[PDB]
Amino acid sequence: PETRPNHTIYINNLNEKIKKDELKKSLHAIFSRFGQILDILVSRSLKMRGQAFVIFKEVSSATNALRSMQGFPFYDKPMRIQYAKTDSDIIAKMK
RNA sequence: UGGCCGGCAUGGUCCCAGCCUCCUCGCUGGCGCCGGCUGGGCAACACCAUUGCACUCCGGUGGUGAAUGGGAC
Repeated sequence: PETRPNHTIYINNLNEKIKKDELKKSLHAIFSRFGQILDILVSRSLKMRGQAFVIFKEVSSATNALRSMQGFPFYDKPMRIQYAKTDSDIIAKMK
């Protein structure tokens, strides 16, 4: 069951051998052109590794970034993108 | 040596270079042989497992079971 459009895009299948700080940076490097990015959450834990939440200011940006970067080779692996199941707190604190 | 002990072997103190290492990366650390016990930590590094939807940091195991020569007194 697919997901509905969201301010945040959920990315996975990311190279797990990359340190958190570097990954967030590199991610911003290739995603900031789709629109303002409020934040990028990355965790290296057993349950959260290989994934990331890029939180865009405007849903259109998440949408664009989703369609444009699906399958993009990143750190030797094809990035897999989706909309986040629910809203990130940073977003709730507003809309 | 991370912390502790035994056996053996071994002239000494320096100086240059090279190499070594999870546990004060370096010139007022170390770089003979052998055996036993044992602490911490995944921070880095490695290996294993993981395709996982968060907004609470948080899987496991491994390494020292290491590294040579030369020069002056």
